[PDB]
Amino acid sequence: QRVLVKMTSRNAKAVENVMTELLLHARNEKVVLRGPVRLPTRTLKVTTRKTPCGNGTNTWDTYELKIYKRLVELRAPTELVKKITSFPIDAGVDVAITI
Amino acid sequence: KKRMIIRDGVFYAELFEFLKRELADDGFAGVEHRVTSTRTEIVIRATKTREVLGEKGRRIRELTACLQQRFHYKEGKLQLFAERVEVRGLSAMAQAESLRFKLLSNLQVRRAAMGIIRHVMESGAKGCEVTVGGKIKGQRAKSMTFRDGYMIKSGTAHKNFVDVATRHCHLRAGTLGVKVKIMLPKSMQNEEEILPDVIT
Amino acid sequence: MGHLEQWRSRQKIGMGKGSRHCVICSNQKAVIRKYELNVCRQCFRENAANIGFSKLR
Amino acid sequence: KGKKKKKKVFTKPKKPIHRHKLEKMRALKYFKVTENDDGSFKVERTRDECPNPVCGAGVFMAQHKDRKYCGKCHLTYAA
Amino acid sequence: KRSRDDVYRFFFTEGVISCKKDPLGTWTGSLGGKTFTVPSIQVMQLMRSMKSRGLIKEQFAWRHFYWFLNDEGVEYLRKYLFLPHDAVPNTHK
RNA sequence: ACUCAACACGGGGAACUUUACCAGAUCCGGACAGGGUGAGGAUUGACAGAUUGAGUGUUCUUUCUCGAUCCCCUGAAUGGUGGUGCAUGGCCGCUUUUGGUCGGUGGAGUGAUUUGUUUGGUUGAUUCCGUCAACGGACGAGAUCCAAGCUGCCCAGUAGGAUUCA
RNA sequence: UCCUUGUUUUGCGCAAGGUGAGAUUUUGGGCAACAGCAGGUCUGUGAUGCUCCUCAAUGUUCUGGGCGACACGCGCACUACAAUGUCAGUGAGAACAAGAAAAACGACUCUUGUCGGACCUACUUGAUCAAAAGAGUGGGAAAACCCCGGAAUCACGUAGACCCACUUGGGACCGAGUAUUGCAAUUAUUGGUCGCGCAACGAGGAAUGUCUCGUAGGCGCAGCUCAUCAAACUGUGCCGAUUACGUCC
Repeated sequence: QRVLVKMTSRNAKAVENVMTELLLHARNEKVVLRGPVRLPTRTLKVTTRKTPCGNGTNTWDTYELKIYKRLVELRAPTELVKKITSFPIDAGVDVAITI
Repeated sequence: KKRMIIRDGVFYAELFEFLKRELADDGFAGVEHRVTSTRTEIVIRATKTREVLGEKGRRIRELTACLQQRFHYKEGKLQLFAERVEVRGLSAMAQAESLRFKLLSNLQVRRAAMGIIRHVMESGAKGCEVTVGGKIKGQRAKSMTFRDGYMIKSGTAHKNFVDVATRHCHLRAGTLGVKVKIMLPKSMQNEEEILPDVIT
Repeated sequence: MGHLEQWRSRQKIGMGKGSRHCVICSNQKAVIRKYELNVCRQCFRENAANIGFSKLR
Repeated sequence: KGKKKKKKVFTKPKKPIHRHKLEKMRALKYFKVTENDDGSFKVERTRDECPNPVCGAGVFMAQHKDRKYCGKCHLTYAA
Repeated sequence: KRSRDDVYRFFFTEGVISCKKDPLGTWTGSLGGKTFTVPSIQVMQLMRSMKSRGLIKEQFAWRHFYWFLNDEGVEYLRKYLFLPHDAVPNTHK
């Protein structure tokens, strides 16, 4: 492995606060940053009939979720990673998968 | 993953539900769920705190416990909070609760309806509506509606200015619908769907 | 041993479209879902999101 | 759907219900005591216990014509 | 069905018990930290009776049950376990 | 469920389950004890044989094994894909994809009413313009939203090229 | 927007051309007022009023057996496959598509509070002799594995067979053998090879369905349901036209 921080979320304008600002700490602030960035957004798509009984003209609804995914890289910091990560914990339903 | 999301989703559903139902007449409105790593912070947003929190904290600690046994948290990985959301008029859910309570206690139709619509439009709401269906007069149901101010009903901009709520009132000789709408003076941040404006 | 061994057995084996039962109610008719391992269509999905789903299109 | 009300083909001996079959003063029928010799009372048993951990306490076996039995661990030492 | 005593000791020092609605047995705290194991139906029966006696306050949501137990509950229990208390919530805070 | 808004529809492609329906057997999931049960109590489970579709203690014979809430009797409670969709909520379909709906102030009439919302042109559109006792608003239309085509900034050790040397 | 200074009233706009990735609701969706129907649903729900039933039950019954949208002269609805020589049919060789799908279930071994396996698929073997099957090893929690996703329609200067016939066109029915799925495949469950084809059917009456451009039509794949089985439904891609752009009969 290397140090790979991934960020996943259910909406945009959530990810951007975490990534695109508040990984500031590793950016130009103290140490090197190699920044790759963002990945295929996936769609989770659940088609569902609209009538609670059997009648009608056979209408439907389609519902959707969006996933959002991000990814950034650091070249062996030796427990500066503690600092860098911990400052943004922010926004409900953003999760942070550090490797 | 695809899965982590759905976990958070189904969680948030069940959570919401159990509070909405079993905690009544406090003007329950919303929650929020979030995590900081290795904690869970769930706030609760209801008009009247002194009922929520209990006399010395019995009620809040109660809820805590309930949750922990279901979703299999340890203590100190779950903590709950209360908040007053003041300006009661500008929540659908709040006024839906209140209106329900009165109809269950054998108040009329039009009297009860009006009383809501007052308190709403005094809070500064752009317009509101209220509906009641079900029994009234006797036989063949009936539906009636009461309207004040103005509101939009199309687009996706009535899904960001108008949040609604629907509840039941269980009575003898019929169930009875009730519903309350309420268009806000504000968005969820800011946005106006039309209305071009010239700033000199 | 006797009657107890012969009562409630063949679907604590778990098989077929029996022993499903939705999370939201307990109804097992009208399809529990296997699609991304959610359950909602038995309390209908028109009634409940709060999962993050919306019709955009 | 639809429904009706009537069940009776019937008119057999139906089952009796199982009901406890009582033994009275069960301990004294097992433990046997004797004429007193040397001022010491000699206690014997007509019931011998089963050798399994579950039955290892005080729990006795049984006695039928053609078999011996243990109601605790459901076992047979056959006669 | 004498897991009674265990169940009642899970009550006292919590004030709350929860169980799924299911006919197949499972432990009704999912962890108690005393690691008891009880069926499902047995549990359900216990709290049912005490409910009718006014000692319980019942809540159902989804496919589950949330059990809170009153001021009244505390009385009944203390007499059955032959023990005084300062009170259930004061110990917890 | 029965014209259009029944008839590859009830997410209904069901071996058992699912399942309502048929033949047969089982279990209390009858809470709450006011009314009855000594140390045995009232009570639970069962090998073997027999009954039986059943090496199913269902039940009996037999004996052993166990909380005394379990057990016995009335009241009551409960559960139900039982009835009623012409008791009812919610949701959906349809009327109706058509451009429609309503009030205020002013004007005209003693008023039932009308003007605004009209003859004309124009537009998918009560969409606009012209004439004009009307003016200014609110819903529907329009707009806001989602996807597709082109493009800027961003980006690569999960995208893919160029050159050199062997 | 621009221009034709055409057309129009200077107006609202309209037609043709130009500019351009795109030219007129740019293209396809979602949303959608007021007033209603005695439309459907009590078989979606701890959504329910009043009634019915309640210990030899209309409850529970994941209990054993049968029945279910399945049982057979016959009418009707929707679907799929054909009557072949415009790829047309069995054989061969060449190129070639994108949305999407998979991960956790108290047992296990790990220490002191947690690893691995129940899901996909590759390679190799089996194969010193059919398919279907079998077995061992490895990767992937998904833009990493599968995957350079070698789809089918299609193409051929492949000297390929076939020849107008109900024929090698179509198969419906029908017998035998075998393996897998599952606790249980008997009323054949699903594959997979032999025989049955000499069973229909040779472009289809009255009448009738919905469509204006990447559309109609042809063709294939995935998701859905889910031990097993899709002629269905939902979604994505490939090959890709004819006619009209009008009227009120």
